[PDB]
Amino acid sequence: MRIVPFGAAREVTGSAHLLLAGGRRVLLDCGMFQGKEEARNHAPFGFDPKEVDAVLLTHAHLDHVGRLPKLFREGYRGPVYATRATVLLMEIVLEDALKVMDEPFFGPEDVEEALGHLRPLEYGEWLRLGALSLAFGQAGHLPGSAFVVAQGEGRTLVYSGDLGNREKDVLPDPSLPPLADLVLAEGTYGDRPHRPYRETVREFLEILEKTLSQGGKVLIPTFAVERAQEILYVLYTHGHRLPRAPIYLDSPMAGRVLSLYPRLVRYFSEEVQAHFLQGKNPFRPAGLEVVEHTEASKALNRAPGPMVVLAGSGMLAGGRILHHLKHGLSDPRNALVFVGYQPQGGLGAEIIARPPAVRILGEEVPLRASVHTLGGFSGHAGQDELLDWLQGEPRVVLVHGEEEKLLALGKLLALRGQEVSLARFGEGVPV
Ligand SMILES: [Zn+2]
Ligand SMILES: [Zn+2]
Repeated sequence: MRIVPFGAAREVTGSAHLLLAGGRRVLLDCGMFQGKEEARNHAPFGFDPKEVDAVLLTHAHLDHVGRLPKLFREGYRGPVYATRATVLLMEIVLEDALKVMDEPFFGPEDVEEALGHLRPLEYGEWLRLGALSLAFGQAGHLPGSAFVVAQGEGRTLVYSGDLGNREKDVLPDPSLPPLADLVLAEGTYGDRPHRPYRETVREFLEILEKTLSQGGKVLIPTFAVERAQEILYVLYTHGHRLPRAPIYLDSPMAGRVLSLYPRLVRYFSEEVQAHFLQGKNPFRPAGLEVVEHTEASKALNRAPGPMVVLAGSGMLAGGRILHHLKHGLSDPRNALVFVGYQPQGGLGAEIIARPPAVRILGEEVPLRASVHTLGGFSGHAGQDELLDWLQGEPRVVLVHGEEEKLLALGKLLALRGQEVSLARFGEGVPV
């Protein structure tokens, strides 16, 4: 068989990998490009959508799944397999991008068309494409996230998909992959491990007990998919020693995603499933609110008292979070907490640098609130974890991640006796 990198090549967005084997052609993920690499969603996949036999989707994030509708707009009518959890989130994931997105490739008819071909495939459930044999394995990066195990023609291939951070408590641990002739694996964080989870939560709680006791605000830029609810989970557990204060989840989609969590209980960790059994939703702490429109959202900019805000655009420069950042942040009683590493070159990194003042929404805002950064609350497996997962696997082709980082992981794998390479766009790899 041969697998062909059509997406996350020396870059993190665009995940799309074509598998040519068993006299068949199956697409592994079909996501969009993001940020600066936008526009390329307008270009075409170096392959023919109409010649695809079937597509398997690992998790529902926008990369990995954002171009799928484009694949249908361009002909494809075969099935698209994913787990229920991925199927359900995906509708929210797409519908949203369809709206927010400007000069949008693909459109509404495309989304239903694409959505109409989703067929449920669960962990350890084998799909057969004539001589081809595929199964999903537990990845623990999002509810319903999987890695692909592909067997056929005496060989076995494993595409990692995004691998989760096994220290956190919400999702279940990623499973080790089976011994395979070749592994297509992600390298987001191939250059470093994350700061231990326990210490991060322990610190999170200090920043909260402080800011809140002094009547301050705790702004938390976060992603609306798994990230926000996970904070909420941290806030429910532990919410017995934290000062009473409203918890505004100022993001409709984090809302929609959250609403969906109870239908997905089987997709979470044992700890989490235990709470659900005991008739409790651990993703709704003390006084959670979920704001719906901007009037209410801006009223928060002026309201005082102790408060905790979770707002859209995790990597800043985007959502309601900026208005929250504009007012407040100029006040020392507050505290900004990043629950994801910020990309350098973008605001945030610019804020971490502690410049006396920052530019937000065309204004010059005095930076006086305390700023804290908590990688550790990361959703991807870190270097040390990527290493253990890859363990004893000959041949590894690194995809999904900035060149330098991908390489850093590569170096270590290489120094260990593993054959390593960095997938190139279009250049298929064998087996
Ligand atoms: Zn992901
Ligand atoms: Zn990804």
